[PDB]
Amino acid sequence: MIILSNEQEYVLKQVLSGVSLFYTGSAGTGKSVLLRSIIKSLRDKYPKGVAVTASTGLAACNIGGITLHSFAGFGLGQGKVENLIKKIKRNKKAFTRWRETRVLIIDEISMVDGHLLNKLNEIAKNLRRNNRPFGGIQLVACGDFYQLPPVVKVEVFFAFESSAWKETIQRTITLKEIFRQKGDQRFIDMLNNLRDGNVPDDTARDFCRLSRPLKCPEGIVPSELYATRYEVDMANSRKLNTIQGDVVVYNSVDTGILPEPQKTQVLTNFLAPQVLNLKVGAQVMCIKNFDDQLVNGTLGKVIDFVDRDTYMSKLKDDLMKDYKNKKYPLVKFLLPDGITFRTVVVEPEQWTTEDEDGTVLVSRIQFPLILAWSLSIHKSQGQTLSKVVVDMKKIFENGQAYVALSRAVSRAGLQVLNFNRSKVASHRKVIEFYKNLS
DNA sequence: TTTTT
Ligand SMILES: Nc1ncnc2c1ncn2[C@@H]1O[C@H](COP(=O)(O)OP(=O)(O)O)[C@@H](O)[C@H]1O
Ligand code: ALF
Ligand SMILES: [K+]
Ligand SMILES: [K+]
Ligand SMILES: [K+]
Ligand SMILES: [K+]
Ligand SMILES: [K+]
Ligand SMILES: [K+]
Ligand SMILES: [K+]
Ligand SMILES: [Mg+2]
Repeated sequence: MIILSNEQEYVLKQVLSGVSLFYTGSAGTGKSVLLRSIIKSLRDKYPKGVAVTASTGLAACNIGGITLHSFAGFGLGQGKVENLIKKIKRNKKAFTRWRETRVLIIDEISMVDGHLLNKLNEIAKNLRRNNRPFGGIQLVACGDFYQLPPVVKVEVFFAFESSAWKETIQRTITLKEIFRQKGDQRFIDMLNNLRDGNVPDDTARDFCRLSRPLKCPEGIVPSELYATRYEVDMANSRKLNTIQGDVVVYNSVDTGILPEPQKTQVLTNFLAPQVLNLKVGAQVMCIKNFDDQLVNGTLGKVIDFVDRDTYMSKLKDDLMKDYKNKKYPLVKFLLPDGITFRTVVVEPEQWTTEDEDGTVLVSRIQFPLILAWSLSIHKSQGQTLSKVVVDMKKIFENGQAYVALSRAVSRAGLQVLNFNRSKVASHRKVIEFYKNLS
């Protein structure tokens, strides 16, 4: 599909030489595309020893991986390293993975906290009896620190400040050619100006001119980016509430042996929704990796709701809980090829909080769907969007404007609402980082 | 005001 540039090939060459490194570049410079090639090559060599990870769930799906937290076995990794190590040792699946890992890839490194990275460093050494940096694991960090910083409640501790980073990262390589907006050089200039936070008048004016409504085909739906979840949930709601069709309500079956409030506080953070509201034609996103083609993050469109089964050791212990309501959603999913579709009948799935031995502590049964329509700027980081409307109203964080506006392929498929330079800012420590790279 | 099980 894609020929790697000579810059992309040079990075790949360094990674295959075993050097622990961080490679960076502006939004859309082909970092993740290269990363997928790195993965393929590194896995010919170490078939079971390449750990693919990203800071967020959606950015991990973009490279066929899992979150950094999920790879570790940390849960949230909040306590002290002495306790985190015991927890990981109880998870014999994660403990084995820590010892069999040869390369650790972390995409979207900007959102990885340096304190988390220092714990991962100490845990790597301990579990592997290896005093090398990261216990001998080759660290491959990939991302852009002008993009979103680690999420906080200076408290913000960037990854490049950690002692782990300084003793492990041996080389930094910068990709310079921007592919996502390559057709529009002015657009690239405007996006680049946002990086350091200083926005010239012409760039600011050129973004305000994008407030014009987008005109799209009948079936082309533009993605909506917002800073907060309230907006995302409201934007999904208003879109659903305009569709007629007597909205179908799917309540989740929530069980568990944990006491309260612990059980409620665990369920609150499940991606699967407690109440899934669906109409006909509602935009949706799959949140489970079913197939090699239909994976977590795949966008789709619901066409109908009926199945009385006619439309043609623990598993059983969990099938009893499946009352099967009466009706499954019929959803047509745009496959990861851009054009073709695949319609499938979406069955309910189970998400479990468990203990290392296998005893499920909390269970939620729900269809693996969320009304997609809208999306947080945080979760957009890493995505490419052909047609997108960005509402900068509640932007509160450094690099959030830059990430949001840089998701677009072109200005013709981008609408910007409530643009303001006050919303465009970068962290002092990020700017000094990139200026020291000389 | 966001993300991470
Ligand atoms: N070498 C290349 N040639 C052509 N297009 C590319 C190349 N590398 C990346 N792209 C395109 O650029 C877009 C963004 O690339 P991505 O890997 O998401 O960059 P980053 O991760 O740095 O944002 C993708 O749609 C991809 O198809
Ligand atoms: F740097 Al990106 F999508 F990962 F623009
Ligand atoms: K050893
Ligand atoms: K041009
Ligand atoms: K100016
Ligand atoms: K213009
Ligand atoms: K059900
Ligand atoms: K907003
Ligand atoms: K700001
Ligand atoms: Mg990327």
